[PDB]
Amino acid sequence: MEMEKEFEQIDKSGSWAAIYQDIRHEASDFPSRVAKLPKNKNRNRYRDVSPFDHSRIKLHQEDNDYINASLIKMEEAQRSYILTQGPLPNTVGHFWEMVWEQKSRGVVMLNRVMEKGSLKCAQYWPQKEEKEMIFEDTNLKLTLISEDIKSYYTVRQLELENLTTQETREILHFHYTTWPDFGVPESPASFLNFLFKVRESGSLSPEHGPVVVHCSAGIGRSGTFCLADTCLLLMDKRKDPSSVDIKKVLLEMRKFRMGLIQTADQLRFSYLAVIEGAKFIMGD
Ligand SMILES: Cn1nc(-c2cccs2)cc1N
Repeated sequence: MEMEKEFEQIDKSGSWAAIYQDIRHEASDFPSRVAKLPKNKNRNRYRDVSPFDHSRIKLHQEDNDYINASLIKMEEAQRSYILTQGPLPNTVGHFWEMVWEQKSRGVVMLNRVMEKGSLKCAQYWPQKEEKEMIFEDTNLKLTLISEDIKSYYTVRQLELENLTTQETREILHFHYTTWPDFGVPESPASFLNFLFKVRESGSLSPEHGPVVVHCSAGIGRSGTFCLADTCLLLMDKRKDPSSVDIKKVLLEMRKFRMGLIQTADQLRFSYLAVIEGAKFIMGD
C-alpha cells in the first residue's frame, strides 16, 4: 500500500502495536559473540543491545578492537551510517578513535546527557574553548572551536588532533536537544528541519566517511533518524515514489543492527516524518 493512506488505515483501526510486533517477529537474528566476551562487559551500556559480529565497527588496535557500534550500509540509497551507543566513562577515547579512523565529518546526538534524572551518556566533548580534552588511552586532543545554540538544536565546530601524527580535522557536532523525556514529538517539523541541516553540511555525503549517530542505546531515536533519511532519498531517486515501503526499509536496516525503532510510537512518528518530509521536498 501507499504510505499516507496505510497510515490513516492503521490509525483508524488502532493496530500500531500489531504492526510493530510483526516487524519484531520478522527481524534478523545474527550472532554477537564479540560483544558478549567477559573482557567487554564495561564497554556495553545495556546487556540486551549488542552489535552483530558481521557488521560491527572494529577499532584499529591489536589489544581490544571492540566498540558497541554498527555499520548500516544501504545499497540502493547509496548512504551509509554508523549507529552507536552514547559513550561511557571508559569508552570516550574509543569513540573519538572510531570517528578518526572511519574519516567521519559529523556526529549526530539525539539525547541529553541527563534525562529522567539519570545519566544517559558521558560528557564527551568540551564545553569551553579554553578547556580542551585529552584522551590519553587513544592519543587524541579535542577542542571546542565555536557553538551555535538554536531553539531546538545546537551545532558545534570541533577540532580533533591525532597527537601521534599532529594531523588535525574539523568535526561538526549536531545536537538535537528537545526530544521529550517520555514519548515522541507531537510534530515532526523540528526533527525534519534538523535532518536537513545535517544534510546541508556535507556530513552525509560520499566524500566523507559515514556519519556517526547516537542516542542512549543507539537503536531508538537513532533508528528514527536514519530510517527517515533513507526513505526520503529513495523517494527522490525512484520513478514511483509511492513504491517506497517503510516497513521493508526498516527490516533491511535491522539486518545490520538489532532493535532499530524501540516502540510503536516511534514507528508511527517515523511514518509521520517521511509523509510530511515528502511534501516539503517538492517539489515544494
Ligand atoms: C579556526 N579553526 N576552525 C576550526 C574548525 C572549523 C570547522 C570545524 S573545526 C579549527 C580551527 N583551528
